[PDB]
Amino acid sequence: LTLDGIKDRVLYVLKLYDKIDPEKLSVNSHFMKDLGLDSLDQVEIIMAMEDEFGFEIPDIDAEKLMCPQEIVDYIADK
Amino acid sequence: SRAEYVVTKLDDLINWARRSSLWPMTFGLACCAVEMMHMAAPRYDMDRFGVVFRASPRQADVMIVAGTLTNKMAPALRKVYDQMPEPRYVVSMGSCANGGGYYHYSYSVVRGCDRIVPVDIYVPGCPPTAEALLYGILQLQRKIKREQKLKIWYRR
Amino acid sequence: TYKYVNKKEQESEVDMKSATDNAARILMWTELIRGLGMTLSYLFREPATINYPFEKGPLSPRFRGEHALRRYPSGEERCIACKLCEAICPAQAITIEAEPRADGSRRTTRYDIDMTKCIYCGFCQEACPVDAIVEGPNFEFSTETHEELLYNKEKLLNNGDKWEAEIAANIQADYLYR
Amino acid sequence: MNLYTVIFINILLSLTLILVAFWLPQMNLYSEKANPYECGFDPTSSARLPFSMKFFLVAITFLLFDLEIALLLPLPWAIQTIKTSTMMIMAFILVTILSLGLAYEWTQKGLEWTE
Amino acid sequence: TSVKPIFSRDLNEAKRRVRELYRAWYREVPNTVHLMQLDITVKQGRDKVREMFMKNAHVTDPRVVDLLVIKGKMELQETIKVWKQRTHVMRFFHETETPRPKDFLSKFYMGHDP
Ligand SMILES: CCCCCCCCCCCCO[C@@H]1O[C@H](CO)[C@@H](O[C@H]2O[C@H](CO)[C@@H](O)[C@H](O)[C@H]2O)[C@H](O)[C@H]1O
Ligand SMILES: C/C=C(/C)[C@H](O)[C@H](C)/C=C(C)/C=C/C/C(C)=C/Cc1[nH]c(OC)c(OC)c(=O)c1C
Ligand code: SF4
Ligand code: SF4
Ligand code: SF4
Repeated sequence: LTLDGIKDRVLYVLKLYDKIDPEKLSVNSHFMKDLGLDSLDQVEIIMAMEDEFGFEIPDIDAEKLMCPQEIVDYIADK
Repeated sequence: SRAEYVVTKLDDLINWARRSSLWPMTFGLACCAVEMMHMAAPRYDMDRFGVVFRASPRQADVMIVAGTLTNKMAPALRKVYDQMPEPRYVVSMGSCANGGGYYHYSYSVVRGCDRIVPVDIYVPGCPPTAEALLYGILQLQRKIKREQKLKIWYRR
Repeated sequence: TYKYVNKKEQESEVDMKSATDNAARILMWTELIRGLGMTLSYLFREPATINYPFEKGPLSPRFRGEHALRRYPSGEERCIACKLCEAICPAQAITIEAEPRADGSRRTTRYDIDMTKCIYCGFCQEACPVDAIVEGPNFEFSTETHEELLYNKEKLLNNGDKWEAEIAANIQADYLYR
Repeated sequence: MNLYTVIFINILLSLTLILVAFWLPQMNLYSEKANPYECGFDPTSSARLPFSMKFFLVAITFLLFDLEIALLLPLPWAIQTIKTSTMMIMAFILVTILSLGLAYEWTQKGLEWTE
Repeated sequence: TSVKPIFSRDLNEAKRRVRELYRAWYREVPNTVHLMQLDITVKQGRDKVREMFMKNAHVTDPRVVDLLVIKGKMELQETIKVWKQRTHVMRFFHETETPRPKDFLSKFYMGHDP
């Protein structure tokens, strides 16, 4: 379901978002471990995807999108 | 000088018009507002001094704080006061408005309306009798009579 | 026992005599003319207004107005710093300090009434065992600043000397009811 | 020409009082003074939002009756005709269908405001 | 140590309601700032939201987190419906209050308080 138009965007916003360091960011970097974000930083990120792809993500779902890939995977699973 | 004299009598002229038309804002808070209604009642008939209640703060000259000012109502009192065109005067009426009164130590009461707006005349009492408020209102006209705006402009 | 204010359905029959009365009531606005009459009658009544400040509203000798500190006929202060007016004041409006005087008397060095806390209840007048603190008959003492309504001892003694002639006669007219 | 003069004179007075009102007083402008009024609290929304009209049907029925005034206003000239029978018959019918139109709307709850 | 739950049966089921409240508060800052004509930026408003959620970062009793969530929803509602005013929203930002120094010496110079 278009799996690299997604990759360009799901990582586009993560570049704009602050507390993520763009250079260290990798399409398979764990949000909590590698980058070192907080549970409330992830909530901010997931909402960012809502800005683009424009479709709500239930909290149950969003509490697993721990690195940029699953996002990409999740939306492809739209 | 002649001009300084003319400015003095022009000062009396504009004061007189403001003394003779004080339009208080229809606005009372608690039991002190009941005695403010009695001053409007026939016996005292504040209307005979040129005192007319107007609902809108734009059309009002005077804000009489007639009752307790709580913290919840404090921002709203300031807002209607800001919207009063200038010149504008505040009469603080009653212990509650004067300094908190019976509720001075309450967690929810502003300890005096003069923390929120500038006050011209303080009227003591809980409540002040309608005459006491009337004396205070007429003491505000004498304060306006002593106004010297035009003369001070001349000496600038 | 109870009564009906707005019950009347003991229905009668509309006679031609009565129907024409209902119509004249509706077409000729008769009850609205009756109301115009009542306000016309008031126009020719004497107004209830009094000519303030040249005329004053009636008051009784009990009237609770401005405070004052009284003296004895010899000029000695009545207040003995018992602090009962302070213990009763519903508003905590009275502050008092005392010490032995130079002649050994029990007298106050401080006596304040924050007239913006006072609710003018007159309770201090009741609590005083020697009629030292009273509420005089003055009610026309509005100021132009908050600070002028914080009365210290000098101010209250001055009100006592100012108003004594009238305070003494009001107590004389009312102490037998107390 | 007179009727033009008297109305400019009226306009100039209304203008002249408008200028004095704005340039004579001493003005002190700040944001909290010039906000809109709403009984002491901030407005919760602009006043330009739609405002439902519960009497809209009567509003457009005013238009239809308004033009039926335009047809009755020539009557003062019309009662000067020789054909009095015609003038009167046309007048009676015109007023009667305005009345019949009004009765129909009244009975159809058309004069009632929508809840 | 057994007690009736309010809503959540343990801290994990309660954090679900916390993040859902943080979402709602996060979506509403740009409106509060726009409708109340606040003189702040959205980023500055949203930071303040995060600061208040971290003020209660040590709570662990699930019943307590239920009543903080209950209160926070009430606070959110007071803001969305514009029952609060500029003054009320701006009170979170303590803009007129000088903050008391947290070092011993400065406290020692300033008065008797600890
Ligand atoms: C569908 C809607 C219908 C509802 C409305 C119906 C209205 C009908 C009105 C009928 C009334 C006409 O009334 C009629 O008036 C005319 C003139 O005015 C009279 O006519 C009389 O006067 C005219 C002049 O005025 C003379 O020139 C004429 O010779 C003489 O007959 C008739 O004798 C009378 O019958
Ligand atoms: C219309 C114009 C006039 C001149 C009128 O004659 C009078 C003078 C104005 C009136 C009646 C009110 C003036 C101010 C005000 C808003 C009072 C508060 C109030 N108002 C009450 O009722 C009306 C109460 O009822 C129990 C109250 O408790 C309270 C606290
Ligand atoms: S001062 Fe007394 S009368 Fe006036 S509002 Fe307060 S309690 Fe009521
Ligand atoms: S009148 Fe009442 S409130 Fe006032 S000083 Fe006396 S006891 Fe206190
Ligand atoms: S005024 Fe009366 S009650 Fe108060 S301290 Fe003096 S003697 Fe006692």
